[PDB]
Amino acid sequence: LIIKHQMKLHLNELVDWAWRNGVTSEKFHSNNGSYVIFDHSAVVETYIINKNDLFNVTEEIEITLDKPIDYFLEKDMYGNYREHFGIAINDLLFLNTTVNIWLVNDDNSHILIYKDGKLIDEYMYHQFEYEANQNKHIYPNNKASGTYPHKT
Amino acid sequence: LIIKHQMKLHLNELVDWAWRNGVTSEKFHSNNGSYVIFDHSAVVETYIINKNDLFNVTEEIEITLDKPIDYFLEKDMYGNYREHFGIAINDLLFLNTTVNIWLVNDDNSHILIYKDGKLIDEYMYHQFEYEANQNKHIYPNNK
Amino acid sequence: LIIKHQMKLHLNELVDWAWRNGVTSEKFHSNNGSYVIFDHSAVVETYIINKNDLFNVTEEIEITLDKPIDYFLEKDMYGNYREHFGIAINDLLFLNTTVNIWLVNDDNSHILIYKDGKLIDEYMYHQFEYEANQNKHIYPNNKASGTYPHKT
Amino acid sequence: NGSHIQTNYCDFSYNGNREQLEEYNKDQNMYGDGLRIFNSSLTGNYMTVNRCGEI
Amino acid sequence: DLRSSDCSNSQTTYGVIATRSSNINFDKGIANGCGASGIMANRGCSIDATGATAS
Repeated sequence: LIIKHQMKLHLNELVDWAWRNGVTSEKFHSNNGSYVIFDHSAVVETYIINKNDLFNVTEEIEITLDKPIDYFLEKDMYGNYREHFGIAINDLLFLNTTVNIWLVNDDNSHILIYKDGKLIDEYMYHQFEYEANQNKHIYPNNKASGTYPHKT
Repeated sequence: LIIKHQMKLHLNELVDWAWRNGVTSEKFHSNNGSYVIFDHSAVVETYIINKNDLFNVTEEIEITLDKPIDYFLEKDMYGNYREHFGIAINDLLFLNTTVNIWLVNDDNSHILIYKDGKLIDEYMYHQFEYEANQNKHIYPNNK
Repeated sequence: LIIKHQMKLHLNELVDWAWRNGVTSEKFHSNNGSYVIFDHSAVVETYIINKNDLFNVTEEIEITLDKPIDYFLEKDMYGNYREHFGIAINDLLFLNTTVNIWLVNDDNSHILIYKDGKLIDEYMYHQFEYEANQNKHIYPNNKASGTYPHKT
Repeated sequence: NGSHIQTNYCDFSYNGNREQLEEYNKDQNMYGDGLRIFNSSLTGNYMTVNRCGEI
Repeated sequence: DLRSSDCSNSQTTYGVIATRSSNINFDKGIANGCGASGIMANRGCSIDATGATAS
């Protein structure tokens, strides 16, 4: 169960993500045409990069029982709701009692991943990911934060 | 606020749902190619509808603080989760500390409807950006 | 102890009952002349079936100690009353203390089935079934919900 | 790799997952596909490609 | 077809140009820093650049 996740990151977030998920050599372009070049997992050359510049990066999050999940919500068969941070699903002491497990997406939106004793397949997960936060209005805000740097 | 949920119902559940939420004339299909036809809210034709056949139906639910909700889940600021049945959102005794409210969708799915004192449509979900104006600066060129 | 139970079911209830109590091939007629044909336990041909159409079906409910009973009420020898859902009479931990057991019929009407340590025979059960809800007035309501479908 | 395939009046049917996936559901694992051609020239008419799992 | 190409930093003249009634699919390409306009379509040609970036 591997899920593509495309996001836009500032320079600090992009550098952090690149160093955590090792990149040997790659050039990342930004919203405003600035670029940063990683060579041998070390920053080498950066163009004129202003604040609020957005870089597009796609990361794969894979949801499996054995690997840890950053934030999930578990419902016992008795009716108790608990939340667990950064532990695998199998790491629960008594997985026998657990009925449902929902991933949490930092938007306070729950996506069902574990029901009826088995993981949710990829396509039902896509359906639930669309379905969880339908009426999510994002604030519209645009600032150019740049101008053609050279004298032309 | 309109919430759209897709569900899978057998023939009996499909018939009950269709007659409960009036449908005049339309054809429902299933996985195995079997179909049922409603015409003027009457089951005119069925075509080899075995058991364990799942008809996929989309359902529209209007969500409003005054209107009661069949089954929802509320989360306070501290972390306590509770579930309520047949109670309007405004009816809750303690809305002061209620941070989030999801709607349990009978599939064990969860749909956010209430976030930080407002319905989810009214909330605006501010992004993040460092505060700064345009650079508007001339830089040397390396060419 | 097998009890015939004749009832009138809508299309959804009839389909559910037919699929639970497997019917290989049979045609069910309705109140208003519409019919549904099951062939190989699959719905094949349905005439013009309106809402509120009533189909007559007779189902056998058998009351035995070993098989589960959906809803019954038990009185201990001490004087405690308890209710059990969907378990057999023998499934009680201490059947020794139990004095009386009454079936419940969704009308809040109790019928004695177990007294003096033994099941109630069929004829006494019929007597109690007549006797339990004598003055039960049902709301009279009639709507045709149909008209000769064809142009004639 | 530039092959040339001449297949007139032929049949390429059921080459894939078609026997298993659900009907009227666009979001499911479609696998297997008959008559795949990359950078190649094919000249075949009157064929019959029915019920392939994918393209 | 340049589905996700990176054609940029041209020292002179347009980074990506299609001309004389041709077609290009620059679905998500990147054309930044070119000596002239990054993407150009001339003389009755078509270009698809939905996710593209010129800057």
